[PDB]
Formats: sequence, C-alpha cells, structure tokens
Amino acid sequence: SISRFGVNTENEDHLAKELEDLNKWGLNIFNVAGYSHNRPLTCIMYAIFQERDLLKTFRISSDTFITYMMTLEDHYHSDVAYHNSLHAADVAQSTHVLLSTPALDAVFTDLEILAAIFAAAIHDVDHPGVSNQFLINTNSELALMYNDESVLENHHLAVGFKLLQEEHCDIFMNLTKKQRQTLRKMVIDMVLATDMSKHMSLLADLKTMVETKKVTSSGVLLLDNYTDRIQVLRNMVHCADLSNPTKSLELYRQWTDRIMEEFFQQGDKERERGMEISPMCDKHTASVEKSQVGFIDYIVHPLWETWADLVQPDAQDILDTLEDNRNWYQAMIPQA
Ligand SMILES: CCn1ncc2c(NC3CCOCC3)c(-c3nc(CC(=O)N4CCCC4)c(Cc4ccccc4)o3)cnc21
Ligand SMILES: [As]
Ligand SMILES: [As]
Ligand SMILES: [As]
Ligand SMILES: [Mg+2]
Ligand SMILES: [Zn+2]
Repeated sequence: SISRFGVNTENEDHLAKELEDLNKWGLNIFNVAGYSHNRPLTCIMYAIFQERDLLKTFRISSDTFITYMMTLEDHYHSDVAYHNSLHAADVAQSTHVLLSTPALDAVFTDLEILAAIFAAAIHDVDHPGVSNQFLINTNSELALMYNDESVLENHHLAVGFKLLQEEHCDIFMNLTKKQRQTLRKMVIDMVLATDMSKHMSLLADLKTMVETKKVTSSGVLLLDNYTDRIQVLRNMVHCADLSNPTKSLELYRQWTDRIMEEFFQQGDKERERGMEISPMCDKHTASVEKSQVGFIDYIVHPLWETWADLVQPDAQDILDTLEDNRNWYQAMIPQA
C-alpha cells in the first residue's frame, strides 16, 4: 500500500485525512492533488479500487495497477486548464459515489462497477484542450483519423486501451476473454456517451426510461436486462462529467475558472488562425457568469432533475445545491 508520491511526511497524514471523504460527494479533489504531489488520478483510483475490493476480486496486481494509472495520468496534459488529470480524478470519484446511491443498490455486477470507474478514469485522456468542432474545422490529424465523428471521445478510448497492451501495464490480465470482451463494449459505450453532441438524445431516452421505471417493493430500481443497465451506466458517467455545478460553491467556482481559461485559450487560437471566434470562447465579449447560468438552465439541471427522478429521493441534496449555485451566478450578473 503506497501512501505518498512525494518527499513530504506531513502529506501522508493530510492525504489520508482527505481520503476519509472518499465515499462522499463533498470530497475535495483539489486537496487530494495538493497532498499527492499532483497524482490525484493515480491516488484516487488506488483508493477507490481498494475501497471496493476490485484488485482482489479481479486479481489485479497492486504493482501493475499503479504503473498503468501513473502512465494514464501522464497522458493527460498538465498544460490544459480543465481537461487534465484532476478532472478525470473528479469524474472517477464522482462516479464511485453515484454507483452507491441507494436506489441502485445491488443492481450492478462487479464487472460493470469496474467498467464504469475505468471509463471515468480514461474518458478525457490526451485531451488537447480544444473542442471536436475546432479539430474538424482545422483539418487536424485527429479529425482526419476519425472522420469528424466523436473525434476526441474515440481518441480517449484508443489511448486508454492501447496502454493496456504492454504486459507490465495490463491491469485486466486475469479477467477471462469474455470478461475483457464485455468490459470493452461497456467502456466504449460509456465514453462515447460523454460526447456533448449526443446529450439531447441521451436525455430523451433517459426521460423515456424514467417514465416507465419499476421501483421494486424494497425501494430499489428493477433493471432486469443488460440494455437497461448500460443505459443507466452511460447516463451516470455523463452526470459525473457534468457534476461540477452540483458540488459545493467553493469547488464549482474553481472548476468554472478552469474551463473558461481553457475555452478562452481556444478562442485565442481561433483568432490567431483568422477563424470565426466561437462566441463562448471569446474572452473580449463572453460573460463567465451568464455561461454558467445558461449551462445549468439548458443542460445541467434538465439532466440532473431527470437523474433525481430516477433515483428518488437519493439526489435531492444535489438538486438543491445546483439551484443554489445557479442562483449564486445569476446574482453575479449585474443586470436583471
Ligand atoms: C464548470 C462547469 N462545467 N463543466 C463542464 C462544462 C461545459 N462543457 C463541457 C464540455 C465537455 O463535455 C462536457 C461539457 C461548459 C460549456 N460547454 C459549452 C459548449 C459545449 O457543449 N461544448 C464545447 C466543446 C465541448 C462541448 C458551453 C457553452 C454553452 C452552451 C449552452 C448553454 C450555455 C453555455 O458551456 C460549461 N460549464 C461546464
Ligand atoms: As493514494
Ligand atoms: As506500460
Ligand atoms: As467555445
Ligand atoms: Mg470529454
Ligand atoms: Zn470530461
């Protein structure tokens, strides 16, 4: 059991202290990064897998796990403001919390739980800090590889799975062939669903499933076939990716600042290229505060409201936090 990645003895204690909140929505991943010598994804993933006895269940060597995770973390760009390993850490930890919501208790197999957390870990790996549309419009190598379709998301999967090809890093070595086959299918499905161009349709289908839901007597959702299970899993990882506004205001505000740095930097590159400036990426005109109000009203609230419906009453405190945070950014807009 590794307990630090740095030279600071005070950090072993501070890290173990922060990790007492592993199973909680209120964990502070920024502090985890500070106390792990900037290894939030390696350390959180290590903590999650031990908490769930996944290294034991799936006969994954601690040594191989750490080596794979360090290397995956190293393929996130630390010079990208938002889509770096802290984001991946956050989404994996958020997914670990959502998997334990009481409504889904006993629903998922171990393989499925494993797929979901691994999918969260890999889901933005090697992100270059610009959008699919910027890659397509600049005729980039990635858009030429992937034929303009879910360019980044296909890339994130490719990198994640390609890193398992070296024996020293193959954390899934002791799964069976069929297990590996099913996990791959599941992870591909979940990561491709994080493409925002698919959100409107994913929400429609999720609403449509909330409508016909069958909460069994003991309070647990009945999700009887693979199709229903993978559909909840894809929406869970999506919610987790879109969870920043549902966290304490102190955390949300730092997340907002990072995504706007990244977005504004894309705006600048576009200007440098004489391209049309994407309006939300334009630092000279766009309002951070309106963008968040807009993003919640149009995208985050409708999704979480629908998730809450599904897991009722598990998600009520998230919903209220969101509404508070929304109200907080509105009140920062100087006009009406
Ligand atoms: C800080 C809160 N937060 N977290 C994510 C996010 C966000 N976009 C993410 C982009 C990657 O995939 C998941 C969503 C945006 C955001 N994205 C867009 C456009 C979009 O969806 N893109 C761009 C590139 C990737 C997909 C906006 C602009 C916007 C649209 C509609 C209503 C209000 C604002 O804001 C704002 N706050 C975020
Ligand atoms: As750790
Ligand atoms: As390796
Ligand atoms: As933009
Ligand atoms: Mg992504
Ligand atoms: Zn993401």
